[PDB]
Amino acid sequence: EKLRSIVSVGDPKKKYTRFEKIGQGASGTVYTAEVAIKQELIINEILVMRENKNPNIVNYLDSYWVVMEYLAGGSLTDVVTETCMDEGQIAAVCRECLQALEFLHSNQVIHRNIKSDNILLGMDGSVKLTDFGFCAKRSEMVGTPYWMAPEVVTRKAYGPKVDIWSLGIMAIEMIEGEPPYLNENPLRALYLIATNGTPELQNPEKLSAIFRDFLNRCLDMDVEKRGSAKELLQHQFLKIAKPLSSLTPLIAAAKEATK
Ligand SMILES: O=C(c1ccc(Cl)cc1)c1c[nH]c2ncc(-c3cnn(C4CCNCC4)c3)cc12
Repeated sequence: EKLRSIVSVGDPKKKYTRFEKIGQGASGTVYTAEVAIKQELIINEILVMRENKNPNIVNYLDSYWVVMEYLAGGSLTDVVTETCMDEGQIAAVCRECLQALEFLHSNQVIHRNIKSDNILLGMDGSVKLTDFGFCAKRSEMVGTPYWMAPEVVTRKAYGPKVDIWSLGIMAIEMIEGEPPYLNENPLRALYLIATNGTPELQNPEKLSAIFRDFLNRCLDMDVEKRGSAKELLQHQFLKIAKPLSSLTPLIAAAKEATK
């Protein structure tokens, strides 16, 4: 009823052809057509994408199925799992991510599902945020276990800074290939986030002092003492960032590895 009155009219096979099933998710099934097409909470997802238009957010085009811009570079997931990123490369991705979060938070929107799987890359090195299926001071236990802030896990009145935590977990993936406790169960991971809070790196000695600082400001247990997207954009670590072209050899490596 509300849904039909938002979505455009017509057969979703009248405007688009060459349907090649690229991915599969719990949310739906992602196809390519160049555009990308997927097939109460579904209403919230569409409206959020329409009103919050930033170059650091995957551009929403139309609905009937959802139609978006196609980012040929793939997901940050293949880069974090198949390649080794240098600190400059990690800083470049973090800066673009905080630029997406800054824009969302300022416009009073919490993402709640920040992870590498929701980071799409352009063939030019562009870093863009997607999946607003979970977006919303707040009190519902929503997200992906391994990326959830402890206050979300423990069922406390959480805010926009929960996205800063998951970004800190996403920095761990960039370093190690996986979020902390990925070997464990999603349920075991939940107990571990609540009981341990700040996760440890397997090899912190390998990181620089600024990168160790940026990580501790993303993963601070005290919400007030944890950084905001505005605060972290001016961080020392973000100054060592590389141009976004430094990410295109990473994209080339992930394509070759996942073939
Ligand atoms: O998924 C959505 C999306 C759809 C609907 C909604 Cl409401 C939100 C988001 C994409 C939107 N624009 C995209 N641009 C590129 C890709 C992409 C490139 N490569 N790949 C991979 C190929 C191998 N299998 C794993 C995925 C996926 C995916 C999307």
